[PDB]
Amino acid sequence: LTLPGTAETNLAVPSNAVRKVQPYPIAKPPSYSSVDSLRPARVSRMDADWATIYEQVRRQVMGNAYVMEGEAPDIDVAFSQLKGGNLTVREFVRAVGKSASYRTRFMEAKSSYNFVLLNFKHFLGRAPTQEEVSTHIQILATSGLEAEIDSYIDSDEYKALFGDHVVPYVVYRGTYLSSERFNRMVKANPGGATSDKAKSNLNMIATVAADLPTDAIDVMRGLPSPITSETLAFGTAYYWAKVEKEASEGRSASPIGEKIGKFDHAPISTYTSLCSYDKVNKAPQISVTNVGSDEHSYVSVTSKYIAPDMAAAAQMLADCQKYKAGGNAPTGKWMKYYPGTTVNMAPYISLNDTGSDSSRTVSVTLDKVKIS
Amino acid sequence: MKSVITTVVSAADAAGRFPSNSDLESIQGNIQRSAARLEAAEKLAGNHEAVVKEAGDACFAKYAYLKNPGEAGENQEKINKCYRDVDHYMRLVNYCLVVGGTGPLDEWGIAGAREVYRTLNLPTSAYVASIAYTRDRLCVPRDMSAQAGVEFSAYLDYLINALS
Amino acid sequence: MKSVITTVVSAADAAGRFPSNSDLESIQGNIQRSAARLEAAEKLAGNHEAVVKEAGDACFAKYAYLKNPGEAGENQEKINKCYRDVDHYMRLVNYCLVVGGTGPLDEWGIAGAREVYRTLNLPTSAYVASIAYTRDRLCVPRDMSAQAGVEFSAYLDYLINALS
Amino acid sequence: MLDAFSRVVVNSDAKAAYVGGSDLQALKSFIADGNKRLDAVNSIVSNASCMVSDAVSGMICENPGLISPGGNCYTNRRMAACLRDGEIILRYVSYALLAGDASVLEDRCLNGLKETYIALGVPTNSSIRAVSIMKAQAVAFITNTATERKMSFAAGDCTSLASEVASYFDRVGAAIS
Amino acid sequence: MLDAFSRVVVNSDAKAAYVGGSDLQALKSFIADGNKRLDAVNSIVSNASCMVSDAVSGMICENPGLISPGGNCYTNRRMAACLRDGEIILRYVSYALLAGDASVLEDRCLNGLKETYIALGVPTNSSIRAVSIMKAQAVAFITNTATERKMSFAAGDCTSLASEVASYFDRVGAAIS
Amino acid sequence: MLDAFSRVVVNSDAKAAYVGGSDLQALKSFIADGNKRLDAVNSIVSNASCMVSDAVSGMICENPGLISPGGNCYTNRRMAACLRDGEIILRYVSYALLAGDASVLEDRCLNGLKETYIALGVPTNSSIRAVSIMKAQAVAFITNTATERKMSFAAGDCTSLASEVASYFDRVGAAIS
Amino acid sequence: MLDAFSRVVVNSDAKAAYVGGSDLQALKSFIADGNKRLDAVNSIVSNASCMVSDAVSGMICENPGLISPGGNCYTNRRMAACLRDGEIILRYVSYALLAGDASVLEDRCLNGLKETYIALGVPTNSSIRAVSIMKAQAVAFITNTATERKMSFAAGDCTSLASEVASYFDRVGAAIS
Ligand SMILES: C=CC1=C(C)[C@@H](Cc2[nH]c(/C=C3N=C(/C=C4\NC(=O)[C@H](C)[C@H]4CC)C(C)=C\3CCC(=O)O)c(CCC(=O)O)c2C)NC1=O
Ligand SMILES: C=CC1=C(C)[C@@H](Cc2[nH]c(/C=C3N=C(/C=C4\NC(=O)[C@H](C)[C@H]4CC)C(C)=C\3CCC(=O)O)c(CCC(=O)O)c2C)NC1=O
Ligand SMILES: C=CC1=C(C)[C@@H](Cc2[nH]c(/C=C3N=C(/C=C4\NC(=O)[C@H](C)[C@H]4CC)C(C)=C\3CCC(=O)O)c(CCC(=O)O)c2C)NC1=O
Ligand SMILES: C=CC1=C(C)[C@@H](Cc2[nH]c(/C=C3N=C(/C=C4\NC(=O)[C@H](C)[C@H]4CC)C(C)=C\3CCC(=O)O)c(CCC(=O)O)c2C)NC1=O
Ligand SMILES: C=CC1=C(C)[C@@H](Cc2[nH]c(/C=C3N=C(/C=C4\NC(=O)[C@H](C)[C@H]4CC)C(C)=C\3CCC(=O)O)c(CCC(=O)O)c2C)NC1=O
Ligand SMILES: C=CC1=C(C)[C@@H](Cc2[nH]c(/C=C3N=C(/C=C4\NC(=O)[C@H](C)[C@H]4CC)C(C)=C\3CCC(=O)O)c(CCC(=O)O)c2C)NC1=O
Ligand SMILES: C=CC1=C(C)[C@@H](Cc2[nH]c(/C=C3N=C(/C=C4\NC(=O)[C@H](C)[C@H]4CC)C(C)=C\3CCC(=O)O)c(CCC(=O)O)c2C)NC1=O
Ligand SMILES: C=CC1=C(C)[C@@H](Cc2[nH]c(/C=C3N=C(/C=C4\NC(=O)[C@H](C)[C@H]4CC)C(C)=C\3CCC(=O)O)c(CCC(=O)O)c2C)NC1=O
Ligand SMILES: C=CC1=C(C)[C@@H](Cc2[nH]c(/C=C3N=C(/C=C4\NC(=O)[C@H](C)[C@H]4CC)C(C)=C\3CCC(=O)O)c(CCC(=O)O)c2C)NC1=O
Ligand SMILES: C=CC1=C(C)[C@@H](Cc2[nH]c(/C=C3N=C(/C=C4\NC(=O)[C@H](C)[C@H]4CC)C(C)=C\3CCC(=O)O)c(CCC(=O)O)c2C)NC1=O
Ligand SMILES: C=CC1=C(C)[C@@H](Cc2[nH]c(/C=C3N=C(/C=C4\NC(=O)[C@H](C)[C@H]4CC)C(C)=C\3CCC(=O)O)c(CCC(=O)O)c2C)NC1=O
Ligand SMILES: C=CC1=C(C)[C@@H](Cc2[nH]c(/C=C3N=C(/C=C4\NC(=O)[C@H](C)[C@H]4CC)C(C)=C\3CCC(=O)O)c(CCC(=O)O)c2C)NC1=O
Ligand SMILES: C=CC1=C(C)[C@@H](Cc2[nH]c(/C=C3N=C(/C=C4\NC(=O)[C@H](C)[C@H]4CC)C(C)=C\3CCC(=O)O)c(CCC(=O)O)c2C)NC1=O
Ligand SMILES: C=CC1=C(C)[C@@H](Cc2[nH]c(/C=C3N=C(/C=C4\NC(=O)[C@H](C)[C@H]4CC)C(C)=C\3CCC(=O)O)c(CCC(=O)O)c2C)NC1=O
Repeated sequence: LTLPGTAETNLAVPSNAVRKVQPYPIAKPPSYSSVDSLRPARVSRMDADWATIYEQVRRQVMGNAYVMEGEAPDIDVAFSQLKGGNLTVREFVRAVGKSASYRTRFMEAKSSYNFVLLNFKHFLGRAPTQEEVSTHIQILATSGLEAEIDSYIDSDEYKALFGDHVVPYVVYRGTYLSSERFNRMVKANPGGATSDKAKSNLNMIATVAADLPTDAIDVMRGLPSPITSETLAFGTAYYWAKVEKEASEGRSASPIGEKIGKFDHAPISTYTSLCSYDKVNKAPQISVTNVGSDEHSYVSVTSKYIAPDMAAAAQMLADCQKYKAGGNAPTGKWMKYYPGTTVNMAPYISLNDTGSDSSRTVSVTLDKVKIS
Repeated sequence: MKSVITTVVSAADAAGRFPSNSDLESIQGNIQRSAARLEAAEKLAGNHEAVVKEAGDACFAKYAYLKNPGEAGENQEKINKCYRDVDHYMRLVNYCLVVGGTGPLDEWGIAGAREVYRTLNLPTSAYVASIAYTRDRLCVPRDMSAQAGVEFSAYLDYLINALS
Repeated sequence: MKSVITTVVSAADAAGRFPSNSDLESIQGNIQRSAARLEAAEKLAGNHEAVVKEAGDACFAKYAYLKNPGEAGENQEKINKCYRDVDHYMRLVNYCLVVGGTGPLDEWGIAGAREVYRTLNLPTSAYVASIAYTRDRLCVPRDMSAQAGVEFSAYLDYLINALS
Repeated sequence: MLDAFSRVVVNSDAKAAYVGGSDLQALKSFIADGNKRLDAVNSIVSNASCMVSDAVSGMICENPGLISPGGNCYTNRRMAACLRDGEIILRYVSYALLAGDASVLEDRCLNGLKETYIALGVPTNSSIRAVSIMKAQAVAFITNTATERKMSFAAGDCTSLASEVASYFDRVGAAIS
Repeated sequence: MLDAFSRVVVNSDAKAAYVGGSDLQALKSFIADGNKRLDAVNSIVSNASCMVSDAVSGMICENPGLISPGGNCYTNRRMAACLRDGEIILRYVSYALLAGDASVLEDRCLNGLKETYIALGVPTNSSIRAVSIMKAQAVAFITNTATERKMSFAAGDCTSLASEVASYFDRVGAAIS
Repeated sequence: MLDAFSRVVVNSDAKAAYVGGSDLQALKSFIADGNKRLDAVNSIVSNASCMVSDAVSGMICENPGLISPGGNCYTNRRMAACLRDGEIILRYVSYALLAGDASVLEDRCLNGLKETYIALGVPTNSSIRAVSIMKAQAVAFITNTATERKMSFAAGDCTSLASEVASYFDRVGAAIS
Repeated sequence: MLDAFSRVVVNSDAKAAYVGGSDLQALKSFIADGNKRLDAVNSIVSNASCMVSDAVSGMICENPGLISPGGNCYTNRRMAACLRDGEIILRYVSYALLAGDASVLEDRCLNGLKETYIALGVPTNSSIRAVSIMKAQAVAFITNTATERKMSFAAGDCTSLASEVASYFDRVGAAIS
């Protein structure tokens, strides 16, 4: 809408008011990168026509959206200026991302954490680290949608990889800033016939990019690698590991079990009296409200709640370092294998009949809200 | 789907903020508007079989060509498919009077109409003739209230404008 | 700025479509609410010099330490700066009672408050002592109508929640 | 996503049924507490900053094991995360109080919250205690039984919305348990 | 309606069990002292995450050899399992306070738990002290004589419910020993 | 990626063998039906829009569970997708018929089609029926046995290409089963 | 049952046992005036946490040398251990009140107390002064003559159990004389 020549909008850096448009598209990154020779060639503004620039912007920025002809007129607004040269293809995907057709299939329907991971998949063509999420999740908290898409397009990572004339694509650069950052990029970017719309939870890179260890599974990276770079290893060897993953990646089998949350349970023969291993760690999940006369204080049975292995790292590791000075004055040798133990009567309250008392011995130590 | 609530809740979430006093102000209009459109819904639901019967054949009265062989209406059962094809449209404008926005009409009846009616050779001019026959047949003293006839007609021509 | 009109006319533009029946219905709420808040603006504009004199000093009655030397209140004139520095907020509550949303409150009073009040050493707790002193003194028989005092309190606590 | 108006159409879309006068009065009953719902959300976001800061510090003051070093809420960054982490829960429950049903926060906020807090290492038993303070104060405001802050209202019953927001806050707690 | 509660707690084919508005006073007329008994469980399950984190740390600060090398609460695979196991006893005893019967507590929770703990090597000297803290923690919340938290209630006597959970915690102390 | 001339070079790259006169005449026979393959691809893309529209409506007319609500081809957007979903299957088998081997569709169309249709909820037995109509029609065109449309050709044998495209249409069926 | 209560005490390990209501009426018939005696234990141990926290605080206000540096209640390791010996007198006189004998008081507690207090440097003239306050505290609780906490009771006379506990408290003091 603005001008027939516009390199940069919104005046974020000071040196874009004097910056020209790029007269030619930018070069490839200068490292070796053995994978990209098997890859198809990148599509730019000045080598290809508008039939395939629109398809690859749908194949990368829109994921695989299946935009119809009456669907997305906001993209048809933004595409009609790109064919007139009124904005570059760098600014065009800023107009695609800020549009509501990008919002109404990636922002409202996916989760809050998954919206950041799809933005690195579409705009930068990779998958972020945890520190890249934690700087991008505050823009969704304090500044909203429009400033968060400005963090990709006005970044220096975009302008060095694509510049003003190159459609976004999966850039294999060989020497990466982290060894995770290759194979988390590859896992985030599968090949054809995959979209983002069915996986309303993505749930697998949402927990590999969540904690900084637990790099993702090898068959989830041998799957979208290119060809004469996967073969003689995907006939039937890892192929059943690929199919068993695809029924788990599809329908979003939540990886509490095998990926993170890793608890050595006891064998089933060890208890056998608290039996029926379907119902082994189930508790009543009770909730009361007690407000007026509409309550629904509904008790549920809860699921097999696991020891969380970090609240047991707050407890028992950080605090409870109170086992200090434990010589406890070993005087009076006849004490019959017990410490100071009160008989501890504890009368269960005499509601006049059918209520009775039992007793139990226990070692007693005075608490810390006690004497002086 | 695209209601007046989902308009203001997603816009308050895309800004990343609480529901402000503009957004509480937008829902206050719905008390003044649901008293008129919800009785237009039950006037549609209580008369839905008549408005498909004596108005679905008005497309065939205008377009008497398409019952010829080799064309879009071949036998008796595709005409029975055609009265099924327009019953979903009268279901959807009943489905948008109850919402308050145009939400259930777009992705369920509109989005993708340029694809399926081009491949299966279904003429959209015969669709909109049957819908606009229902549009000009509204009146105040017989059908509904004088206010509900505005908004019931205001959903039907949006189906005309999106199909044409 | 961020009104109830400019929320629903930008969300219609970012979708790239016409104003539908969900967008036309949101302006019908303004018929039912502008009788309540525009009376509150005339009660604020007719009493703006009173509500900064006997309510701007109540922060100094709570914080008498600010008038110590070496602090944000040094001489007579910074206190005369301060009553201007609170009157711009009460102009902005008046500037959003007539809009209907929180439009002119955000980019004119809120957006950038964490920068200038931290660098120049101004305590924001002594801002909200003066603002919430005006908040709890609303009542139905003397001040305004019963509905205007709900909305006038509903813009004050948004300024409390933004600064705190 | 799905409000209270569009909840009864997707139940009726699976039946291919027109919405008629057997359940429109159930939806017309929802509009009858329109202003009762409308003041209730306004009383939530009135004191929303004082809501979450009393909730997280109350969770600290009963369980001071996170302030100890090695704890999850130890450093100054993670407390700024945790004050933000309970603020999103208040922001999305207030959407469900405005939409009338737990459908906006279910697929955006709760969808994948369980393994996010497990993988980062959030103590999930303390997150139950975090939002249970936010449950008991949300019913304290919309029944106006809050002692230190009393807001003026038109008199009447509002306990039907009090069971609404208390059915949302344990849906968050069940999604993180 | 308690058979709906008892079938979902023995893990039959329902997912959860909700009680309505008219059924809630029907439940309150069924059991005796229905207003106080729902207030007693609401005191317990609001502080369940604080109680088992204090009782496990109360068990460690009596016998500090559990977090010594060779102990049972060393290797925090085990320490998160012991923090799980305190919650499962508290969640089953809060149902038995709600139902008024210990019959769910004996057949779902306690048969074979003496056989399970000798097969796992769980020491019965410290496991009784884990329960005996949680008897004293639950009985202080019911009569509102907790030191830190004083929760608001309709005033009266609740010591008939306070001696009820001391009978229910003694059945945990009987079936573990 | 891999065409028919480049298929034998990776069979010879694994042996480090110069490709010579023991299998060049097997590849010279491929050029002998060079025009027979070339007319065969043109007949598929001649009536390509009438190919898929008859095929997906034939899958509808034998199974009206999809037009029923709750079915996966009920609404208008999903019929627009299912017209286009089977069109991409025609678009890639026409690539592999031109390239002479199933390598161009096995990584651009089949690599990832199974988990997309599982997570969407696409009935896999219906898409088996949908592409097997396209198997029976693609061999009806290149054997010139289409009843409603006969095209002129040089007369001769073409059933070696009939099993070629029929081998491709069971490759798309195996990857979705 | 009392032999089963003997199995609670003498086993040199933590153990617990209760008595059901069918078994309870056999215990009230076996002992004499047992509704007083079950009220006698329940008067003491419900106020036992204040009884030892006032008696050993009353020992300090009569002898301030124990909070001198080097004195035996100076550090909090020793101060918590003085209350730990304070409560363990009070439980073992309560079960001796409950069983009605003194043989469990001599054999489990007092056999070896003189041999372990001289070996630990415990002031025996000061701990006799501590237990004589607990003799004077318990006779106020058994006759409902406490000035702060007065408890509800089925009325009558229980001065025979007032003389029974004073025959138990001096048996402690004669054991450490
Ligand atoms: C956001 C605001 C906005 C607009 C107002 C329009 C404005 C607009 N129109 C065109 C582009 C055009 N606009 C016209 C229109 C006309 N020429 C005529 O002879 C008629 C008088 C008139 C129609 C009534 C034509 C014919 C082109 C294409 C020019 C060409 O390539 O032949 C372009 C360049 C993009 C493209 O070529 O597709 C833009 C930005 N588009 C927008 O995005
Ligand atoms: C889109 C929706 C949305 C949410 C539902 C929340 C959920 C959420 N929380 C955190 C992240 C976190 N959340 C907490 C919060 C807590 N830990 C505790 O011990 C307390 C119980 C609790 C505060 C009440 C902490 C401490 C971190 C940071 C962990 C760390 O790096 O140390 C993250 C990762 C991003 C980040 O680290 O900043 C996400 C997505 N945030 C969102 O953006
Ligand atoms: C929907 C869920 C639901 C609940 C949570 C309870 C909540 C509840 N409790 C009571 C009412 C009461 N609750 C108590 C209980 C106590 N008072 C004390 O001082 C003790 C600390 C504590 C014992 C546990 C008492 C004593 C009454 C008064 C009635 C009575 O004496 O039995 C009442 C009736 C009067 C009132 O509103 O206060 C209600 C609704 N009932 C419900 O329907
Ligand atoms: C079976 C019954 C039974 C008992 C009777 C006690 C007896 C007892 N007391 C102490 C141990 C102690 N007992 C006291 C008590 C006192 N010193 C004073 O100045 C006061 C007069 C008096 C408290 C009122 C102190 C201060 C210690 C610790 C001594 C030390 O740490 O050096 C110990 C050594 C073990 C340890 O505490 O680690 C034992 C066995 N414990 C039992 O298990
Ligand atoms: C050296 C190790 C050591 C500890 C870790 C603590 C552990 C501990 N806590 C309590 C005792 C208790 N613990 C709680 C529980 C709570 N109180 C609250 O205010 C919170 C809401 C909630 C979680 C903290 C309650 C209510 C009591 C009883 C009254 C009280 O002491 O507050 C008791 C007394 C139990 C009894 O007498 O049988 C003990 C031993 N004390 C110790 O000596
Ligand atoms: C909810 C939509 C809805 C409708 C529009 C009508 C549609 C409708 N109109 C008529 C029947 C009629 N409709 C009209 C039209 C009108 N009559 C007047 O008094 C007005 C001036 C004018 C309103 C436009 C007339 C004059 C007839 C009788 C003559 C005829 O059949 O055309 C009939 C046949 C007989 C009948 O059922 O009444 C039907 C199905 N019904 C519906 O359920
Ligand atoms: C635009 C908003 C606006 C206001 C709220 C008032 C604020 C206000 N109130 C008072 C003055 C007062 N305000 C009240 C308070 C009340 N009086 C009642 O009848 C109610 C019960 C209760 C409403 C909360 C009382 C009792 C006085 C007189 C005593 C005093 O000066 O405090 C004064 C000083 C003298 C005066 O001018 O009256 C001012 C500036 N003025 C304004 O311009
Ligand atoms: C733009 C800002 C704005 C709002 C936020 C709403 C608030 C609002 N509420 C009510 C009116 C009311 N509001 C309530 C609600 C409550 N009363 C209580 O005691 C409870 C605390 C609370 C329920 C949670 C009740 C009970 C009425 C009166 C009955 C009713 O009209 O619903 C009315 C008057 C309706 C009438 O009487 O005709 C208005 C205008 N309206 C606005 O213009
Ligand atoms: C150990 C430290 C400690 C704290 C920090 C507080 C934290 C705290 N507050 C409340 C409980 C509450 N907290 C509030 C919140 C507020 N009240 C207001 O007037 C303001 C608007 C807002 C705080 C700024 C309300 C309204 C209640 C209900 C009781 C009440 O009305 O006071 C509860 C009980 C929650 C529940 O019942 O489930 C807790 C733990 N309490 C503590 O024991
Ligand atoms: C039906 C009710 C029900 C329970 C009561 C628990 C009982 C229980 N605990 C454990 C399993 C365990 N339980 C403990 C617990 C403890 N060890 C100690 O030192 C403390 C005394 C105590 C915690 C307070 C430990 C440490 C393990 C793990 C054993 C090991 O890994 O060596 C297991 C084995 C299965 C598994 O953990 O995967 C079971 C069934 N679970 C249930 O489903
Ligand atoms: C750009 C457009 C273009 C094409 C599409 C091809 C088509 C083409 N086909 C043939 C020639 C032929 N084509 C066929 C093929 C068939 N006959 C049948 O009956 C079957 C239906 C069908 C196979 C599927 C046969 C059998 C011959 C004769 C033998 C042969 O030359 O291969 C020839 C002449 C070769 C010759 O005879 O010397 C040409 C030019 N060439 C083109 O230039
Ligand atoms: C200048 C010369 C000189 C002295 C006179 C003593 C004075 C003296 N005695 C004790 C300290 C003490 N004195 C006693 C002695 C007694 N307590 C009793 O109950 C008995 C009845 C009585 C002795 C017959 C005891 C038990 C201690 C504490 C033991 C200790 O401090 O290690 C202390 C405290 C030391 C400390 O704080 O650790 C001092 C200064 N020391 C000196 O350097
Ligand atoms: C120097 C400091 C100093 C003290 C710490 C107290 C210590 C103290 N308390 C009591 C005496 C008592 N102490 C209690 C104990 C209690 N009362 C209750 O109601 C609570 C439940 C519980 C803890 C507060 C009781 C019940 C009595 C008897 C009161 C009486 O004599 O009438 C006695 C008299 C008994 C005796 O001399 O043997 C003394 C000295 N007095 C002091 O001069
Ligand atoms: C299940 C556990 C259990 C208990 C906690 C007690 C509780 C208890 N005590 C008594 C009953 C009594 N309790 C006492 C004792 C006393 N009365 C006083 O006023 C003195 C202060 C105190 C002396 C120590 C007396 C004198 C009676 C009545 C006579 C008797 O039954 O012994 C009764 C019978 C009351 C009745 O039926 O009317 C009951 C249930 N008994 C139990 O079975």
